[PDB]
Amino acid sequence: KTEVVLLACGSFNPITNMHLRLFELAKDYMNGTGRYTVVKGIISPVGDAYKKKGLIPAYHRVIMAELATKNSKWVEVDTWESLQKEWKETLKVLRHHQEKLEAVPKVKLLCGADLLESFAVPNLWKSEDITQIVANYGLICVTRAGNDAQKFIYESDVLWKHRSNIHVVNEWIANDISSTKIRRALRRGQSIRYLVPDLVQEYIEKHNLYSSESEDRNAGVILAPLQRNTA
Amino acid sequence: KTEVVLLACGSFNPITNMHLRLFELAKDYMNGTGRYTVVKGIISPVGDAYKKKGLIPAYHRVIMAELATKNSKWVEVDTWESLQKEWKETLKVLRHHQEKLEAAVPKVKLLCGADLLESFAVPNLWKSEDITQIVANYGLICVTRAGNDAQKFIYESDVLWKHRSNIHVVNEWIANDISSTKIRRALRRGQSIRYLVPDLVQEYIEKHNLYSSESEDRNAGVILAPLQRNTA
Amino acid sequence: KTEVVLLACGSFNPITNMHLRLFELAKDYMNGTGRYTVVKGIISPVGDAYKKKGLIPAYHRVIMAELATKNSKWVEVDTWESLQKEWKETLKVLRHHQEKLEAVPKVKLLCGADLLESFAVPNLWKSEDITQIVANYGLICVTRAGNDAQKFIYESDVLWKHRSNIHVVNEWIANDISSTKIRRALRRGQSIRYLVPDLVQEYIEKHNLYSSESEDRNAGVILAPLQRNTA
Amino acid sequence: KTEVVLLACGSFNPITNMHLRLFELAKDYMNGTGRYTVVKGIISPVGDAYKKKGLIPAYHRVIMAELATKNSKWVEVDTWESLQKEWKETLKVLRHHQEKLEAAVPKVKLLCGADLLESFAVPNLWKSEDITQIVANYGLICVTRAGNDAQKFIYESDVLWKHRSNIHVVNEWIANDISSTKIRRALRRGQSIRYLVPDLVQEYIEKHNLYSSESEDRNAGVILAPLQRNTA
Amino acid sequence: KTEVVLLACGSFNPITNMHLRLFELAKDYMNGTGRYTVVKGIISPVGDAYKKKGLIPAYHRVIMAELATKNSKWVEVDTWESLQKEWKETLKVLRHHQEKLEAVPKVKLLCGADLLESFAVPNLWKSEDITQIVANYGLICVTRAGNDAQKFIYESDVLWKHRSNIHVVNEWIANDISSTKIRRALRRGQSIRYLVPDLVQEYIEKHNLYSSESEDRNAGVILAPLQRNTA
Amino acid sequence: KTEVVLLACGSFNPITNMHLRLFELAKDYMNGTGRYTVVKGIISPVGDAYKKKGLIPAYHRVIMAELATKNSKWVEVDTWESLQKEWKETLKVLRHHQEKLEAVPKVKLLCGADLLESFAVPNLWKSEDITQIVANYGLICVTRAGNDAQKFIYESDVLWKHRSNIHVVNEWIANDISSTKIRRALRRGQSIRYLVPDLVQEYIEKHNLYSSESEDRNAGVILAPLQRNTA
Ligand SMILES: NC(=O)c1ccc[n+]([C@@H]2O[C@H](COP(=O)([O-])OP(=O)(O)OC[C@H]3O[C@@H](n4cnc5c(N)ncnc54)[C@H](O)[C@@H]3O)[C@@H](O)[C@H]2O)c1
Ligand SMILES: NC(=O)c1ccc[n+]([C@@H]2O[C@H](COP(=O)([O-])OP(=O)(O)OC[C@H]3O[C@@H](n4cnc5c(N)ncnc54)[C@H](O)[C@@H]3O)[C@@H](O)[C@H]2O)c1
Ligand SMILES: NC(=O)c1ccc[n+]([C@@H]2O[C@H](COP(=O)([O-])OP(=O)(O)OC[C@H]3O[C@@H](n4cnc5c(N)ncnc54)[C@H](O)[C@@H]3O)[C@@H](O)[C@H]2O)c1
Ligand SMILES: NC(=O)c1ccc[n+]([C@@H]2O[C@H](COP(=O)([O-])OP(=O)(O)OC[C@H]3O[C@@H](n4cnc5c(N)ncnc54)[C@H](O)[C@@H]3O)[C@@H](O)[C@H]2O)c1
Ligand SMILES: NC(=O)c1ccc[n+]([C@@H]2O[C@H](COP(=O)([O-])OP(=O)(O)OC[C@H]3O[C@@H](n4cnc5c(N)ncnc54)[C@H](O)[C@@H]3O)[C@@H](O)[C@H]2O)c1
Ligand SMILES: NC(=O)c1ccc[n+]([C@@H]2O[C@H](COP(=O)([O-])OP(=O)(O)OC[C@H]3O[C@@H](n4cnc5c(N)ncnc54)[C@H](O)[C@@H]3O)[C@@H](O)[C@H]2O)c1
Ligand SMILES: [Xe]
Ligand SMILES: [Xe]
Ligand SMILES: [Xe]
Ligand SMILES: [Xe]
Ligand SMILES: [Xe]
Ligand SMILES: [Xe]
Ligand SMILES: [Xe]
Ligand SMILES: [Xe]
Ligand SMILES: [Xe]
Ligand SMILES: [Xe]
Ligand SMILES: [Xe]
Ligand SMILES: [Xe]
Ligand SMILES: [Xe]
Ligand SMILES: [Xe]
Ligand SMILES: [Xe]
Repeated sequence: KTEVVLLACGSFNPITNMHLRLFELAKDYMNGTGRYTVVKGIISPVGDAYKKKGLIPAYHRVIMAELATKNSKWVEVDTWESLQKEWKETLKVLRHHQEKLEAVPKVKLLCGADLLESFAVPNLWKSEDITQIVANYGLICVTRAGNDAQKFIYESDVLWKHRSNIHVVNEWIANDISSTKIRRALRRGQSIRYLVPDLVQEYIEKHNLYSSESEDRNAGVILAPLQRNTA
Repeated sequence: KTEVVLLACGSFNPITNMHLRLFELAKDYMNGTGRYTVVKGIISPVGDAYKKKGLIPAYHRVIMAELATKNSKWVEVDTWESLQKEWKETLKVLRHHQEKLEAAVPKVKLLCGADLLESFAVPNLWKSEDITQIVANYGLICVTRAGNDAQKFIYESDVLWKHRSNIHVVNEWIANDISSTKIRRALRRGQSIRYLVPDLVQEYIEKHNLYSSESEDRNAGVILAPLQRNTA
Repeated sequence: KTEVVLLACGSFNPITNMHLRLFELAKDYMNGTGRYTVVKGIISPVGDAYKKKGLIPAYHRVIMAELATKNSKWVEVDTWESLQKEWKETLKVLRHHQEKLEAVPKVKLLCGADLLESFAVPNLWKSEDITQIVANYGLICVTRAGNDAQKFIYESDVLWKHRSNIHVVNEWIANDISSTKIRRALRRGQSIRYLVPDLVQEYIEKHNLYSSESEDRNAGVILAPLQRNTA
Repeated sequence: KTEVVLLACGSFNPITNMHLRLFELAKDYMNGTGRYTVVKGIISPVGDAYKKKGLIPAYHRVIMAELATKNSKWVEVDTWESLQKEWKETLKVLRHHQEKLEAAVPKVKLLCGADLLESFAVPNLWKSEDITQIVANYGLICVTRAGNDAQKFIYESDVLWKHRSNIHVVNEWIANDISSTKIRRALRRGQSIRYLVPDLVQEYIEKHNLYSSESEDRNAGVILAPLQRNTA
Repeated sequence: KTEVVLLACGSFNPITNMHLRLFELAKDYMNGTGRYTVVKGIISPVGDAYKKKGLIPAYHRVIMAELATKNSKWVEVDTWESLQKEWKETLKVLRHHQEKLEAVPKVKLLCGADLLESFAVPNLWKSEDITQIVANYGLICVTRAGNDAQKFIYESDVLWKHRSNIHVVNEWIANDISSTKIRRALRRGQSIRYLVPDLVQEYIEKHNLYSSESEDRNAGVILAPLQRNTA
Repeated sequence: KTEVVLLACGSFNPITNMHLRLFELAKDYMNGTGRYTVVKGIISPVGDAYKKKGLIPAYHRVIMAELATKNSKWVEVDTWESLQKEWKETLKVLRHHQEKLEAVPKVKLLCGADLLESFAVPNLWKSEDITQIVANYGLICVTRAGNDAQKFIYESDVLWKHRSNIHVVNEWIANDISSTKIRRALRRGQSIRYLVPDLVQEYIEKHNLYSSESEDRNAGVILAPLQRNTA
């Protein structure tokens, strides 16, 4: 039994019952195989240097993530990436956490099908990064469209070559709570109770974090990866 | 502005984040129209006499229902229906809760999902005069991710179309079908249901080891009360 | 009860039973809610300055629309828009009619999901026009794809905000009869009997209205709204 | 070039613009093949003994069809079927018309939609030899918005496939689904059906209040003539 | 590395390129996992006592299967099952082959989604049988409807419990050369060249194997398993 | 009864069972109408000047095609195109074969829906060519998506006008053995047995024809037709 640490890189703008649900799913799955033992889950909010449209301050995303995991036994938040001045490629974030653990459980990227399929977006990922991520760390991709993910893997010689290191976990409970729809809801003043944890909902309301204004941040700006990989 | 009470009659076996979500959605919709003011939400678990397959004992359901709403300022649980000896037609439950409020009165509206609305078509499941009285004298607030289907269903029925002003279809754009069936199945397999139900409900289920192959077989082969009654 | 005037701006190239049907449905719906009284329907053909491809001359489209409503006891044609020298924004046509009335029924725009959704085409509609149209006048969107329309409304903050003034009318008897299909059938010599009013059909035949030639009109030209919100 | 007569057997309860289009489309298609010449169209309302649910008196349906075709240069109404005390099988109506033409003779083909074609699979509705003789000795011109389905249906039936040269599937690219059922529903609800049926038909219907809750109940609980007779 | 024998029970009425393809796919998948070595493939035609409608005599089906595998280096036909007088439960056919080997490679059932899904048909399979098959042997399900097969496994407690002994193999190159379609094609005189091995094709033509008559076989008769488990 | 010659122009990179099926289907269909007699089938591999990505040498494609039709009674391979130093438009290939016959059966282009639909790709086919192909020769289009091909025809005035020369043939036994998927399987060391003829699979295996390298042939080069028609 290989000891494993699930590392989820994402914006968590805001984290929702779905992001937490991701970790629960992956763990049951990996433990389920019998060849693994999930020892820890790490949430690592992206730094504001990412420049994603509508992205609020990493400070709030970390806090929410922390509040969301306050009662979680095995999942926690790591603020290293967010406190970085420069936007860090996910490969580097994976590396950092592997090297950290050697101061040995293997670190795997926890993600959804959107992330996996974004590999095809021109210039979004350095192709070597793709190879090294799946080759040297591996993905645990959770999804409600298991077949599209499986099809995407089958259509890429690189992903197919390292398929033993890419695990597609089916989500049979059609979870669709996206960050975007949560933000839309708040702007219109609708309830989001039961879509995010109580403390996260309470934290958000109290400070009216999301608004038309916030949704506008980085508007007109190129996504970090895109700028760096074209420049 | 009309004050209104949303009454959700269901099995809640078990209740999940989605049932709680149904109430939040319906209240936002109603208050948002500008002509209503939602004052209270009432969860009324069905009596064990319903005989639905896999239906665990009514008392546990009420508790999880109460646990899930312990921190709910406006939604509460009512045990009147579950305490009755014979299975209770939804129309009577609605009536009971309306008479009860008249003691300037708020109106009780049946809160439900599309499946319940559409079940009106199952032969011998609902007495036709009951449907008529429900939509005419109380009304339905139907939450669902299949809006056209609910609208179509209503459109295909003369009685529903006729009382269409008393039937409100509320769209759930943030789909999340956390159904009881899938929760029960996850539990039978020792999978986590954390974040699918409120923490206290999860824990309650844990401790009492509520769901299993055994519980799921309850009533196996027994005809559903309504069907049994309405056919006799 | 609020009196209302249904106004439909469009090309009507050519008007079909579908357009007339649109008015009947919107009227039934608005009078059905119990809180409106539809006192009139107005068809306003777009001027040739619109420059849409295949658009035949305005006078032909006005006459056909007039022939079509000759036997309507409540729907009529208004030629203001079509007589202006420069193409006119729909907000301007709505405003013209609302004022002409105040010389009071409320003018509401009658349209299909199509136009509703063109609100998203880059540079087709000025964002303030949309806000003013939905907030100050109103929209009655008649369509077969009700969920698509509802969804479109849900996905936009302005529309959602003024949703109380937007009405989606389900067309349960799915009819299509698009102008494009009618011109296509005419080019092929196929029968359009029962798809348009006999008088319109007879006129189309008398003047041999539609052909490959007519179809090339404004070929290459940039649609007025676009030329204007760009240029 | 083979001269053809398009015969449409149906309830026409009531006739709508869709039934008229049907003839237009089929005529264009047959003439467009370069191998046929459509000389006449025939609308044949079914007699009351068919016993279909909601079927109003035959005499009215006949009058509506005549009103509907008053301005048609080539489609006409035949009452033979409406005057039969015992419901007649479509194969018999086809034979009746062909024998009539015989009195260089045009061939009678059945004009219908996908619904009638696929109804061939309903248990007991059509005697198997009837299906065989109709497709082998007369022919079908099936108009539909679902061409692949109709082809699939044909492909899945040894008899249909065998005689596929006599079954013409005609694509309806301008979708039209003005069903009689949706027309009656509209009328019961006091909705406008203008532009969905010809003006004279709408006017006749409105003048005599032909469609209502009561008319819709006609023959409720009764078994459709073909089914009763083929199960006897 | 576990050695495995893929056993496929079926009617093979007639066998086709797709049944052969099934074995190739399963083999590539199982060997590809890096923890299996497929040492043999076994085609076990069903006996005539099965009474399935349209089912021609076993001797013709066995012979066609041998002609089909004459040129296979690893797939062969086993006639045991078909030589029995009473129709044999698939679990028994499996137990048989496993014991015959123990005279050790593990035998697994090779099948398509249909068979897997027919596990839900009332009275078709004894539930103890379903449990012993997946628990004691294994199922390699090859299919175009991967997610459906997966959903079906997810919806059954028995199958889910032993999911580790069940492998859904995706068939990215869609094939649907069903026997039913082959028979239908033969009845109408259509070519089946390139859908079945040339020798099978030649055999079918020489003995005029399929027709309306043959299709009538067992018409009205109750399929053996239903008869048994029911009476 | 008009005699007809089926001419399939294509890359055949490599030829598969599906291309062979195309001929069987088309022939059963045309002879089935009762008004045509299919006298011959011609497979015509494109020349290397076509420059399609992943196209291996013409000599090999021609050999695989010869190997595949060795035992065919009526389908042969014509090498004219493969020997052209300049890529030839399909209209010319049709004209080459038609005059050759006039040295009288009519040659018709056999193809699938992809090819037919490619008629709409900007600059791929000269409009006059499309016209002449369907006006003067004819297309027999075999496909799993008949309505899509029928709709494509209905939406084009030229195709519709000569619809009597375009025969859509339904493929009820769904088969999608694309060359792209065959090459994918080969690069991955997967079996392609029973998807292509035995001799073809053996020739491919013996020469390692398909690989990552072969797949890069012509990368970045513009397809002959596009280059020529844009120039
Ligand atoms: N290294 C690179 O080149 C590169 C390029 C682009 C992005 N990235 C990284 O990718 C991340 C982008 O994250 P994001 O903006 O989408 O974060 P997010 O907050 O939207 O989502 C976090 C994770 O949840 C998954 N997810 C979302 N909805 C889901 C659902 N319903 N079911 C299952 N999974 C679901 C997402 O696919 C993702 O893996 C960042 O960490 C970024 O740095 C890296
Ligand atoms: N009076 C009668 O004749 C009659 C006949 C049948 C049933 N009933 C009543 O109907 C109820 C049946 O309840 P049940 O067994 O389905 O309860 P349930 O616990 O499964 O569901 C509770 C409610 O949740 C809604 N819901 C579930 N998933 C949803 C989703 N994804 N989106 C939106 N809404 C969703 C359901 O429609 C229902 O209204 C009982 O109270 C019963 O007594 C009455
Ligand atoms: N003010 C602006 O910025 C702006 C920009 C673009 C367009 N416009 C206006 O929009 C109009 C464009 O009209 P068009 O060319 O599409 O007119 P049209 O003749 O094609 O159609 C007229 C109306 O019918 C509706 N319709 C058509 N088929 C329908 C169906 N099956 N169901 C329901 N509705 C259906 C259309 O959506 C539209 O509202 C013009 O008046 C133009 O000036 C205004
Ligand atoms: N001989 C027999 O055994 C047998 C058995 C059953 C029915 N029938 C005959 O079938 C007829 C039943 O007619 P009905 O009740 O359905 O009549 P109807 O008035 O509803 O329909 C008339 C025709 O319109 C076609 N149609 C409907 N919608 C269409 C659309 N959108 N596009 C194209 N075509 C469309 C229908 O398929 C039908 O052929 C009667 O003549 C009856 O006697 C005969
Ligand atoms: N033990 C029991 O209770 C029980 C009950 C019913 C059936 N059975 C057994 O099941 C078998 C039934 O076989 P059949 O008549 O369906 O066999 P078949 O000849 O049609 O097919 C043989 C195999 O091919 C698979 N297959 C067919 N087309 C496929 C495709 N396109 N993709 C992938 N796989 C495909 C089928 O699922 C099957 O496993 C018999 O051996 C029978 O005895 C056992
Ligand atoms: N004259 C011109 O302007 C012009 C322009 C482009 C292409 N072309 C010609 O078109 C051909 C292009 O061939 P290709 O590279 O696509 O050939 P290919 O080898 O991929 O396939 C050959 C044929 O098989 C058909 N086919 C493939 N999969 C099928 C399936 N599942 N079902 C049914 N049919 C199927 C294709 O549609 C095609 O007609 C060449 O001959 C080329 O010269 C001519
Ligand atoms: Xe999730
Ligand atoms: Xe609920
Ligand atoms: Xe919900
Ligand atoms: Xe309109
Ligand atoms: Xe319409
Ligand atoms: Xe007029
Ligand atoms: Xe918008
Ligand atoms: Xe029609
Ligand atoms: Xe009669
Ligand atoms: Xe049939
Ligand atoms: Xe297969
Ligand atoms: Xe198989
Ligand atoms: Xe094919
Ligand atoms: Xe060449
Ligand atoms: Xe085209």
